Amino acid sequence: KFYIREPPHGSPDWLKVGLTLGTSVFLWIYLIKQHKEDVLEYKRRNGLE
Amino acid sequence: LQYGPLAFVLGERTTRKLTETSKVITVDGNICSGKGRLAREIAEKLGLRHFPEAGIHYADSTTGDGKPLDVQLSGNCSLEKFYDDPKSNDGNSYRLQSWLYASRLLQYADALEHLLSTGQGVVLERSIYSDFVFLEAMYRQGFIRKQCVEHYNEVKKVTACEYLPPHVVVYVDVPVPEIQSRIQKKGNPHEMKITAAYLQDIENAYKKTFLPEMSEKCEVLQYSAREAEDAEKVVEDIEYLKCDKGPWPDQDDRTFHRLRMLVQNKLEVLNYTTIPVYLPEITIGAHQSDRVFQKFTELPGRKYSPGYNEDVGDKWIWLK
Amino acid sequence: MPLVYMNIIMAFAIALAGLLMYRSHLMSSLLCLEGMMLSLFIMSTLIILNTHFTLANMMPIILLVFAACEAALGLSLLVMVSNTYGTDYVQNLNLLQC
Amino acid sequence: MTMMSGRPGRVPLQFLPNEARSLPPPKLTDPRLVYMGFLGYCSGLIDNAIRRRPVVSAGLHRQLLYVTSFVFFGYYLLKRQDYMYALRDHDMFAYVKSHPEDFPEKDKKTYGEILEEFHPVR
Amino acid sequence: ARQWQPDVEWAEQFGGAVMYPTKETAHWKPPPWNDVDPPKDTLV
Amino acid sequence: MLKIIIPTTMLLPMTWMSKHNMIWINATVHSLLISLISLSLLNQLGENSLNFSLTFFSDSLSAPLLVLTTWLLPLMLMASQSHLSKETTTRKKLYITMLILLQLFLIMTFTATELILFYILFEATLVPTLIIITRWGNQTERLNAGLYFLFYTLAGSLPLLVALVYIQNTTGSLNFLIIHYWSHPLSNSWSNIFMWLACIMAFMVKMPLYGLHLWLPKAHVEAPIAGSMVLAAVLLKLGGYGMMRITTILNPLTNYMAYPFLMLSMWGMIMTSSICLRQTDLKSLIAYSSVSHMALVIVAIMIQTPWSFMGATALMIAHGLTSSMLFCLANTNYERVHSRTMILARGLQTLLPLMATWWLVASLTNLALPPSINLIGELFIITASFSWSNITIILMGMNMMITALYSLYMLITTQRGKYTHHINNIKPSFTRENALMALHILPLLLLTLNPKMILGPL
Amino acid sequence: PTIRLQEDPDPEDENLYEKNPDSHGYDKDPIVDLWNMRVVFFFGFSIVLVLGSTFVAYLPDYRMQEWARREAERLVKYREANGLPLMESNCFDPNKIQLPEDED
Amino acid sequence: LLDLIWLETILPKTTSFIQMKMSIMVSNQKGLIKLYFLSFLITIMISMTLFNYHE
Amino acid sequence: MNPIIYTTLIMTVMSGTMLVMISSHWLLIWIGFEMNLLAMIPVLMKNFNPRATEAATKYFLTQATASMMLMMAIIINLLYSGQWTITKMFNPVAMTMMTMALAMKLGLSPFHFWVPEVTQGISLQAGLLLLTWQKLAPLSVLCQISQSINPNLMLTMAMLSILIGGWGGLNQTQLRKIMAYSSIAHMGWMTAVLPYNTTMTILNLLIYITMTLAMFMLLIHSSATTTLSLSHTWNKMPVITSLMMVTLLSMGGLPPLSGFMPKWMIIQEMTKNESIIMPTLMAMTALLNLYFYMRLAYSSSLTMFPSTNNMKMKWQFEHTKQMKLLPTMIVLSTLVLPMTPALSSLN
Ligand SMILES: CCCCCCCCCCCCCCCCCC(=O)OC[C@H](COP(=O)([O-])OCC(O)COP(=O)([O-])OC[C@@H](COC(=O)CCCCCCCCCCCCCCCCC)OC(=O)CCCCCCCCCCCCCCCCC)OC(=O)CCCCCCCCCCCCCCCCC
Ligand SMILES: CCCCCCCCCCCCCCCCC[C@@H](O)O[C@H](CO[C@H](O)CCCCCCCCCCCCCCC)COP(=O)(O)OCC[N+](C)(C)C
Ligand SMILES: CCCCCCCCCCCCCCCCC[C@@H](O)O[C@H](CO[C@H](O)CCCCCCCCCCCCCCC)COP(=O)(O)OCC[N+](C)(C)C
Ligand SMILES: CCCCCCCCCCCCCCCCC[C@@H](O)O[C@H](CO[C@H](O)CCCCCCCCCCCCCCC)COP(=O)(O)OCC[N+](C)(C)C
Ligand SMILES: Nc1ncnc2c1ncn2[C@@H]1O[C@H](COP(=O)(O)OP(=O)(O)O)[C@@H](O)[C@H]1O
Repeated sequence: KFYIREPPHGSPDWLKVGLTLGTSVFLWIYLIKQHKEDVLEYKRRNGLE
Repeated sequence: LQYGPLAFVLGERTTRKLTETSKVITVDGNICSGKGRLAREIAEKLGLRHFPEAGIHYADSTTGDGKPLDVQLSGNCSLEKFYDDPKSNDGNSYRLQSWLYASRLLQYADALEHLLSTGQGVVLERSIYSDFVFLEAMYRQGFIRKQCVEHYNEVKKVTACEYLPPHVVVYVDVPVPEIQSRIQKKGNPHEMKITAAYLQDIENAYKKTFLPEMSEKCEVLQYSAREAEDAEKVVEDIEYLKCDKGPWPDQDDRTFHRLRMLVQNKLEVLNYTTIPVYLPEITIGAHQSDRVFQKFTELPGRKYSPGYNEDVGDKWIWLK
Repeated sequence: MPLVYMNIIMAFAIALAGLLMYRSHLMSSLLCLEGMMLSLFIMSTLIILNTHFTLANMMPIILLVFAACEAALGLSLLVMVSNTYGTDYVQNLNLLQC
Repeated sequence: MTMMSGRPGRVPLQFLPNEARSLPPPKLTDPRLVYMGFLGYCSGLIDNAIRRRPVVSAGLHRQLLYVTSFVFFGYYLLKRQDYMYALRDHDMFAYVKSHPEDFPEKDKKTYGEILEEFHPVR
Repeated sequence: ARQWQPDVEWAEQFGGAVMYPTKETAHWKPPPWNDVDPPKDTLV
Repeated sequence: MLKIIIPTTMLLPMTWMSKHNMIWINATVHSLLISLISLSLLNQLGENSLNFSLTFFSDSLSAPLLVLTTWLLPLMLMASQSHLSKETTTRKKLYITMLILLQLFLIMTFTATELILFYILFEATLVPTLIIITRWGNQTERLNAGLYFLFYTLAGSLPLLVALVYIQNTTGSLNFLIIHYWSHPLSNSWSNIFMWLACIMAFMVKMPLYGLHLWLPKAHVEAPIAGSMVLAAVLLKLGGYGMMRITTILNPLTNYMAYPFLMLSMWGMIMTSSICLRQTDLKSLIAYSSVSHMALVIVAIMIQTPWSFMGATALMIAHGLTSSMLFCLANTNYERVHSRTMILARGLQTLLPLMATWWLVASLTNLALPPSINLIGELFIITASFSWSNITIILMGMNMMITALYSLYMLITTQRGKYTHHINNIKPSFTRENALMALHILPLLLLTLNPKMILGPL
Repeated sequence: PTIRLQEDPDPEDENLYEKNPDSHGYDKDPIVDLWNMRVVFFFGFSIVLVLGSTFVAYLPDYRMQEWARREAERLVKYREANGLPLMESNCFDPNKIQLPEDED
Repeated sequence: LLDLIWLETILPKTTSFIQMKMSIMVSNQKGLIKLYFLSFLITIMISMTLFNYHE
Repeated sequence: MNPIIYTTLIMTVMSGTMLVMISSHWLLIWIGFEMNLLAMIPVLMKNFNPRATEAATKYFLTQATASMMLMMAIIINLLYSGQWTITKMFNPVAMTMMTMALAMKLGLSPFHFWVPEVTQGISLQAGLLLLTWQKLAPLSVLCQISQSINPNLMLTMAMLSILIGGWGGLNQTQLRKIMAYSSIAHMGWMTAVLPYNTTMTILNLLIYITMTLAMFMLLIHSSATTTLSLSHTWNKMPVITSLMMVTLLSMGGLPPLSGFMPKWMIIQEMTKNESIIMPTLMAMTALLNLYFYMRLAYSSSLTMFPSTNNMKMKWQFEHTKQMKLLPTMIVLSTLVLPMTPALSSLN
């Protein structure tokens, strides 16, 4: 329909989409792991369990 | 990658793509003269890209689909009613002139962008440097006011100073009686009302302002009516021009970089066409502006950005 | 403080007053700026020599270096101003208001 | 005035001392973290609106990254803020303990022995 | 029948170089559309 | 009390996700459901308040105000959809968003436990009101009105903020329960006098107090119909609620700091009632009526007695309903004839009988016909003022005579006489307008049936 | 042009009764109009008004009016039986109050 | 006399007039560095005498 | 200008500021100021025209005078105490000169005249840099030497800055001068609380920088430098004007927007000391800034101004360059009040 290329085509930029999704997933996994180790260290230092 | 500072920093330079045939060409002439055919022939022989003269709907052909839009949403002016009633009290004449100047500016920006991006030459019919003649013919005939001329001069002053004038200016000279005969032979009922004074004013503006002032920037090739059909002779006359006098030889990589950043980004090109100067001929009230903008946003491929209109068949939107 | 210290401080104050009170030429004000730099150099050198602060002896030279930079900067600007007006008068720098 | 810059033992550019590891970390359902994620979602919606894209549906990966980044920064911001408030409380209590002359606990009086003036409303 | 909206006469209140013009500042001009003053013919 | 706050926040995306031709239906239905839910707050105790959490609490003073707010939202939606038919979908959704945000801010304002949170929400109500007035008002004066609405408020509220933080540095808390239990008298010093003024002037300008009322005719005349409804019915009561909250820390200074404000309230009540007798614009008359009733409320709050507090609560609720109904009644005629001049369209009883009945009932409640709750509040305040000083019955008495006059004057000008001959575009009343009038008026008489629900904590 | 600007003319107001003689004044779409009327009437009168009034009318006595009346009845009965005064001017026992030692 | 004139005159109109006059006084400078550099000199001397001499 | 040279100059500006921020020696702080000014002068002249040259000349004169006074104060301090470390400033005359020099660098009243002129004479990008990044170094030095400040002088300059910012902004139709007067008033607010709590100064600086970045980026997105050219933006992109209106309301300090947070906090801090009259005056004066922000909002978003015919052509094209940080800047400028206690992390 467009007279010009419209560089963003019908298919999305797969490299950018993959990079964005990978960054989000990696950040979420890192946050979960960090929270787990933080809870463990707090429990150990205060001796709850 | 989009052209920018990063592309210029590493690699890309405009000066290397110029291969002695860049040569922005414009082919001016009076009404009904065969300047378009000559421009097409020049472009075909020299291998340059031909730009047909920018009309009311030139911008339509470059955005969305190349089809023209309704006159209400694009242009808001008429050439036919300019011929029918040039002294209409609704401001049609200067509105048409201003819209045509904006269209010519957009076309010049497109041609410069193409030349600087590919190194291929271009051939234009008229330009922003030549539009003013029509304005002059409008003012001498009483079709527009002096305030309109002042506004036009302001816009031209802030716009046309940022670009490079064409390498070679080709002019086709046709006498006014011959032009009237051609117009009569044409058959368009709107062009038969063109008085000879209007054409004479156009010719006077050309021969007394445009050609003298353009001859200082570069040499001007003038051809009469009979020696313009022989396009090969015009081409071989163009091929032996010593073009080392104008601003084009005074261009290096950084100036070309600035110009290339300017010619893209058409919003920056058109920035100063809508300056807040409130002439009744071109000022549009808030209610009409709102209604017309709402009408425009409802066109099938115009609500969103080009690749995001699912009602014209855009897929994978939710990943873009 | 000795009399010499007061004299150098007075020289700095005079140069500052000369800079703050423009007559016509930008060049005269640039000269007043250079005079302030010179007075600061002399004052710092006298203090550093009096107290035998050995490592501070390189400090005044550093000052001079940036003085030159500041001196160059000013001159550059003056050139442009002159190229606009054919003169270096501060009266011509009035396109912008408050 | 700067209260805590010269506090002894402070490492210049740490952002999270080891002592802070003795405090309970914020929960992942902390309402402040939820509000930070809401801020990220609003940023994504505004990004869609400015770019003339369908506001709610245009980029799901971009919106997800917005929310994730805001939550990720907010977690550590909340940790540091809680640590600073704990430090303030610790210092205040230690100072009160070490200067009993400036913080005396005076004898308590009941309201049956305190004479308060009565102001009638009329 | 319709909501009032500003017209040209209303919009011209904000088009001057300054609000609340006085006798002194009535001759102040707004800056050029692009920030380029015309070049003077200060021939040397 | 998140069971009321969260559904409004859900109204927001429900409006922004609705189909283009279902926004009004969905908004009205769920607004009415939220009002029904908020009806449960009327179950109050005799000793203390409902302390939901550390942040929100409900008293016998704020619960009827919350019910009034939640009930006013659907009425505003019904009144707005007529003159917004030509609007685009996005702008209609933005208008509804402004109304929803205003309701949320008011709901949180009436239940905040701390004074600074109350201040923040009570200032946050400014933005949606100003946007509504200056974007959807009809005439060019709206812009000026907006400015008058803004600065008049802020010039009162900026000192209050300072006082508030100062108080928190002195007593250590701004929690209202702690403030009430740990109350200490205010001595007679210049510092205490200026603290009193800082604590009082913002609420005074909100009521508004006579002499500080000039913003109100402008803002309430230039606003669209929903703006006028919410300005008269709820936003004026912020001042009274805040004053009744803040007076717990101002004794015994009030005993003599109230004299200028009492004199201003009584004399300016007479003055604004008199102004109503010569008014050419029908909306301005209703605005000045609001000023007179609020002067009565100010007197009641300033004399600080249980009877005056009960009367003030009842009067605020009754006035909210009555003034909103009167604004809607005037808006019907304005939409028919596109002019606010009172004498333009006359003899409307001949053309619109049921609307004339609505006009009669609204004007009857305005003049406080017994046993309406308008009359109950007015009589309680008058009795308390009589106890304060026997001479007040003069001024109050004069007010009772003037009010009825102008009230009936309004009716006689619009409904009686002969119809204007050249006005031929007066169409029959729509079902929407009649339903709006009924949904205004029936709760008034229902509340008369059980008046202890609007009599407050005293 | 003797004009100041290009503007649309002010349009006439539309009568909802022209295209819909029984129009209810809610919407130009007759079906949406009818359902707006129906939902307003059902959720405003049938649900909130009548049911809310019934709910408020039968709210349980958390204000403790009847409890206070019964307590006062017991107090009056006891005090009249033993000949004590019905009410005392002091609501606090003076033995729990310590006045200041000196008044001079 | 009261609602349309004097009550307008005292609080809002006086405030608008005063703010407008002060705005005109403050903002109307020629943009000449000579004048406000002289102002800078005056400020420096005043700050050296009024605030600095008293310590 | 070459992009490489522009990047080098921007990096040198930032390096001078960082040298000011990390130095322990007064000479190195002065050198950081010199390097920052030397790199900043050409950045103001990037688009060459007489107005830019005039602005650069005025800026150079002001900053060079300020640096001379700075060095003289340092040398006096060394004379009365052989110390080079940035500390409690053992001499009062030197401290007065230091305060005046830093105020002249910041543009505080009465050394305020150069700010509107320089801002009006340069481009919007240069104005963004000048009004955001150029405040960091003098404010950092003032925070470091706050305990030796004379409260009378700084409070006088802060109150004057607030008053003059409001009054000067009341008179402007040019957007850059409006931004400059707003900057003057906000610098006054920042320096009013400095002798009492530097954390509040940092918080106010951060919020002001966020709001100013959002403002300047919105002004660059819609190529408007005057009120009348900004009044056209509604007919091209209404979303930009709506976001601008909300940002202006936040800059006005209205609750519950983020711009209310610093003033609130500052007022509270001032009441922790005695300081009652000054905060009341400051708020009542900030009402003027709110007034001219509201006038701008009236012109650009709340009413529709007449447009031009050629605007139709602009409807057919999209914005090429996109600012990646604009949405986050807008969100941080508006919806940040509920996270107020996080300011504890600043100290
Ligand atoms: C306090 C409690 C919490 C509240 C939080 C704060 C408020 C909400 C968050 C704020 C940010 C959120 C949205 C940001 C992006 C919006 C930008 C926008 O343009 O919107 C258009 C967009 C519609 O565009 P479209 O769909 O692409 O097609 C229409 C065209 O684009 C047609 O577009 P157009 O451009 O052609 O139309 C032009 C129009 C376009 O102009 C606008 O649309 C204005 C938008 C400005 C954004 C707000 C500014 C920044 C945020 C600060 C807000 C401050 C709040 C504090 C109070 C002060 C109030 C200012 O401009 C005008 O018409 C001029 C009108 C002049 C009026 C000026 C008033 C503007 C300020 C009012 C702001 C009020 C708050 C936001 C209102 C809602 C906006 C959607 O709106 C939306 O649809 C998005 C909103 C809804 C999405 C969220 C729904 C979530 C999912 C549903 C399920 C819910 C989950 C619940 C969990 C439970 C499971 C069941
Ligand atoms: C308007 C909204 C404001 C937002 C401002 C920008 C937010 C994004 C910027 C992200 C910050 C990146 C920093 C994280 C890297 C670690 C750096 C760390 O080492 O620095 C520490 C410093 O920590 C930082 O200061 C904390 C930055 C967090 C700022 C957020 C507080 C904003 C106030 C609350 C508003 C809500 C914010 C919501 C966030 C989205 C070292 O402390 P110190 O070297 O000894 O301090 C020197 C200065 N002193 C001594 C004079 C005090
Ligand atoms: C348009 C409507 C706006 C809203 C209306 C607001 C009303 C505000 C009025 C303030 C009420 C009283 C304020 C202070 C109480 C007493 C004032 C004074 O006149 O009384 C005498 C005060 O004596 C003298 O009058 C001294 C005050 C004289 C200077 C005040 C200036 C008043 C002149 C009028 C200016 C207009 C002000 C309003 C501007 C709009 C009492 O003698 P004294 O016992 O010793 O003072 C009591 C305080 N002590 C105990 C701490 C000592
Ligand atoms: C169109 C034609 C009109 C005329 C024809 C009408 C035909 C007859 C109908 C008229 C009926 C006459 C009314 C006579 C009163 C009888 C009912 C009365 O007895 O009930 C009252 C009860 O009335 C209710 O309590 C009052 C209604 C509550 C009002 C709330 C309105 C709903 C909310 C709507 C939105 C809120 C907006 C306002 C915000 C504040 C008494 O309460 P109470 O003495 O205790 O009862 C003691 C025993 N209990 C406790 C066990 C029950
Ligand atoms: N700037 C202008 N103003 C008014 N009319 C114009 C303008 N440019 C082109 N036209 C109209 O375009 C028509 C034909 O254009 P022209 O190029 O001269 O003939 P041809 O199509 O044969 O090359 C003429 O009626 C002429 O008036």
